[PDB]
Order: sequence, then structure tokens, then C-alpha cells
Amino acid sequence: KDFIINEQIRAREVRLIDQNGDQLGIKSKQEALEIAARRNLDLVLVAPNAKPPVCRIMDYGKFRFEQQKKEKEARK
RNA sequence: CAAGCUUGAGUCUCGUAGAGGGGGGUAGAAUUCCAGGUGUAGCGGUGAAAUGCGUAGAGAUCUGGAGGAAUACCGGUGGCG
Repeated sequence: KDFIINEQIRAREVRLIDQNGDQLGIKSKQEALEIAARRNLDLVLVAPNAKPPVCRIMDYGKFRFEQQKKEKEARK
């Protein structure tokens, strides 16, 4: 569920996937953070144990809200 | 029982203070909501949290509008009944 995002990420390099599924390739964490920032989105570590770790560009708050919404609705 | 008397009690005149009552108008602050601009990943809450809300862009900021409810300061062993 919970993913670490943005500056919480410690990986030197990550494989980057953008908000639409475009495979941006291997990028330094710094460049990945720049791309996320220019798009006003978050850099989310979706696959911490992949080699190299996989990050997805997305709105973390919107993603998390929808996930919690889904869980709650299906149980009431 | 009858006549009175004016101090009790009323009536008259002119003023005073008051959130006293009833009706009708109207005002500026705020909350919530609606519509937009800027902005971007959090907001919110607690002892700590989680539920909740936010990338269908929240919260924060600026703008316009709707609506209801109550009237900060004045304000006080102040006032009225």
C-alpha cells in the first residue's frame, strides 16, 4: 500500500515510468525528481526491490485517496 | 349607619434612563457550499493514531456568488421585566 516518494527515495538510479505508461528508461534520482516536478506530480517508488528500483510519476494523494475509497466502499 | 378628613391609593402635566414586549426593514465579520485564477502534494485529526479528504488538483492563497444562523468590540457584582 504505502509507498515512499520524492526525497524519501534513497536509490542512486531508478527505472522511470511516466504517468501515461511511457518507459523513460534508467535515470538518476535527481533527473527523475526534476521530471516529476516539471509535471507537478510525485515520484513514487512502486517497485523498491526491482533492479534498478522502479519509480512511477503520478499524483500520490489522488492515488492514495482512490485506494482508500475503494477499500471502504467495498466493505460497507 | 350617616356625614366627613388627606397622610394611604389613584388621576393629571412635563421630562429621564433602560437587552421590557410585538411587527417590519437593514448591516458587517465568520463558517459551509457553488463558480473561477495562482499553485502542487499533501490536508485533517490525536496523547499517539486511524477512519475521513486530495493529482476528477485538495489544503493554502486571491476573486465573484448563494444560503442559514448568531450578533465581536461597546460590556461592566451594568440595565429592564
